Amino acid sequence: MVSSYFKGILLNLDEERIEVLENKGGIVEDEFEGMRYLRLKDSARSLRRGTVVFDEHNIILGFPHIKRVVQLENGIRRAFKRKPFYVEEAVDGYNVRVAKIGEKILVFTRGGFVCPFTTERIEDFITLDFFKDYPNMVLCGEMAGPESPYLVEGPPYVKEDIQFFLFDIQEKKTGRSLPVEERLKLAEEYGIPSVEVFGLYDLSRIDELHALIDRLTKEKREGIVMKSPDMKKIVKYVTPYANINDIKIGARIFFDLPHGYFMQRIKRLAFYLAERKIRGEEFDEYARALGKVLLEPFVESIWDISSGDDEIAELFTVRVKKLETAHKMVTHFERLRLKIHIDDIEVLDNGYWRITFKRVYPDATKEMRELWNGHAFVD
Amino acid sequence: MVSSYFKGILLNLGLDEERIEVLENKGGIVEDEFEGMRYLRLKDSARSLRRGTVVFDEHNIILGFPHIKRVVQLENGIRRAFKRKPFYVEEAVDGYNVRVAKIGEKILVFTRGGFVCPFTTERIEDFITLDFFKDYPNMVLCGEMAGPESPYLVEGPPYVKEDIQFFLFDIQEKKTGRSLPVEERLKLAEEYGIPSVEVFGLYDLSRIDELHALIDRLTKEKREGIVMKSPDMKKIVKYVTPYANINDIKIGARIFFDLPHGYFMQRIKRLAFYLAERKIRGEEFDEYARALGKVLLEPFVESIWDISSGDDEIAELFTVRVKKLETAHKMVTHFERLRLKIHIDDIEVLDNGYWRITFKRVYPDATKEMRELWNGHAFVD
Ligand SMILES: [Mg+2]
Ligand SMILES: [Mg+2]
Ligand SMILES: [Mg+2]
Ligand SMILES: [Mg+2]
Ligand SMILES: [Mg+2]
Ligand SMILES: [Mg+2]
Ligand SMILES: [Mg+2]
Ligand code: NA
Repeated sequence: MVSSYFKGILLNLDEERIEVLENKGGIVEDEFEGMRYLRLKDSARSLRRGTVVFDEHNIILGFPHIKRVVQLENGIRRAFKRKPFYVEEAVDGYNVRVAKIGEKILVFTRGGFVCPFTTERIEDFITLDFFKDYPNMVLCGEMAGPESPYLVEGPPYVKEDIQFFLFDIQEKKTGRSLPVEERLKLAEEYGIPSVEVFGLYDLSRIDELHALIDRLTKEKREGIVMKSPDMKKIVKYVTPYANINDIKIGARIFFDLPHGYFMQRIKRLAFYLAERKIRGEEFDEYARALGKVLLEPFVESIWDISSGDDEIAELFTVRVKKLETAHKMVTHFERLRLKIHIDDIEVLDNGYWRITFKRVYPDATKEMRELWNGHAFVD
Repeated sequence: MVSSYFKGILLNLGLDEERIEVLENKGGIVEDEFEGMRYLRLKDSARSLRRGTVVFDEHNIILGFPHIKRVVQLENGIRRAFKRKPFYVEEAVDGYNVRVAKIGEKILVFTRGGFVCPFTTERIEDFITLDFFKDYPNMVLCGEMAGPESPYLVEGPPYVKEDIQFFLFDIQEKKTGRSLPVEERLKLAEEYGIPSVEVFGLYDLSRIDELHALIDRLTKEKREGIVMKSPDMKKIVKYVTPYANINDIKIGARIFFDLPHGYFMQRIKRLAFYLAERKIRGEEFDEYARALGKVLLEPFVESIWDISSGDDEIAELFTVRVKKLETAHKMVTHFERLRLKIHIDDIEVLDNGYWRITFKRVYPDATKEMRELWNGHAFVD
């Protein structure tokens, strides 16, 4: 199942813990272009989910999602008291870790898969000089834009294709984050595209941070991430737009979504309205918007499945340099248990191929259609 | 830890000792007692014997029965359940389920889980006459307790102006659980003066337009909806109004946390399917969108405002009427057994001699979650 070599590296840093992992599928061997690696599908003490192991040194730790606060002022007071913290952009994208492994630059998704799309086009997004000088470091960033393989939308100021946004630089094996100041100096030196840095703030400037959130909401942007200078304390606060747009997109599918998906966003909206003491007409605008994004996409999908045999679907586009990359993506999508096929192809004026993928949602379609056709259930 | 006497009754019903023992081990069957009478309660279902079944002796087995399945699409729900055959349409009443039976020389009232309800048992003779059990000791009256002064619900049907009322919806045989045909049940309710759910009439798929009109009237009257039953009571489905769904959200949003899994999602789904079936669009649709957002956010934001000031917990106040003060204290004890945090907040005597008890239920887990979030606690999704 798993080589004794990988099990051995795991011993460094129970043999039955390894074995239960091996048996349950918590650790699995994988391979990319001949390079074999171990992927941690489940977290094992210090080693988080998404950790990948190629050898003793090439260990790329997974890292978790950033904790959210739903109440900005008290969230800051709890996390930072009155000490300063950096405020950076939260970007609506998917997480990647970029590392040099052997002579190759590989890009890993959150779960620890080598992403064939982002890996092939990595030199379009970043320069490789960084890894010549820092081969033991991992660039952690968001891939975001309107032509994404994993998200239907993204930041509004990315007008085409997709872009990388650095938000952390971590050491291999330890996972240690560089202090903010050092990471920002490295990004400037090596021309690594970065999340926007809004500045250094503290609890006393909460009014300025509320004003920033209001601007970001109007600009249809995701929100902010707050970081101690030493990167040891990090919390995220997202805009009302992020929560409402999330519901709008998810309501098309509705069923078979993550547990609490809509609840979590309703809660973040309520706490924003409570904290900011929004009332009257402004409050009514938000209530109207929440009702529309829960119901309109959902009802439109019901009309879709009521009038034919086609499945609920999402269309998305990406750009690739080689057609073979599109077929490698289809294979990778299938491994992720996603039902995606190539729906359309065009060649761009710059020589890139624009691939239109279509993802269908068979389980949500089936549950929706059964309910439309009168299936009866208890709550 | 279940007696051999009770275990044997189950065996006599064909149940296996390995199932019985596995049930004993998980807690699927537990012994309970009311006023000295010991019985077995099925907290989990055992093959033929559903959850909430209670066993006092060989004859006094009162089967539990599940919630009635809902359809979210009325026309296709009818076609699937009944095809074009006729079915009775009765009111769904927003209340709590009870089973009323004669056990020995006592009339006992059971809630859905198989607990004897101290409140409803004490006041049963206010709601129904006991003549029925003199003639039919082997039958179980199944109904809803509903009204503005309920121990378990904060609201109820708008035409019940005070106190609480019983609404018969089924008559079942002991041990077998067999439901009497609709026509037989209605004849018995008339003969014995048993208060009943409203029967709107006999309908079929071809009359779908009249049923949509009925739902429209019931929504404007702030009523729960309809229950559709084959004459033989073997096929039963329920369809609730937009009001039932919107009001459920409004009430629940005050608490928000620690509610049943999918509570709000289930109701958003029922509104969407109603809007789709009825092809509501434009301004009419916007009115429902405005209403859904208001009932999700306004009660929730109001509770956040509440917990942001002071140390008081999210609470609901409700009243009941009792004949004896001792019944109120038995209710507090019973509420605690159910893991509910309820105390007596106020008491008054009515001009007719009843005691009106005001209970206060507090929600400590929902309060704590909401307060921690207000105070900046950080979590992943
Ligand atoms: Mg897109
Ligand atoms: Mg988003
Ligand atoms: Mg999102
Ligand atoms: Mg009440
Ligand atoms: Mg209800
Ligand atoms: Mg209700
Ligand atoms: Mg208060
Ligand atoms: Na269609």
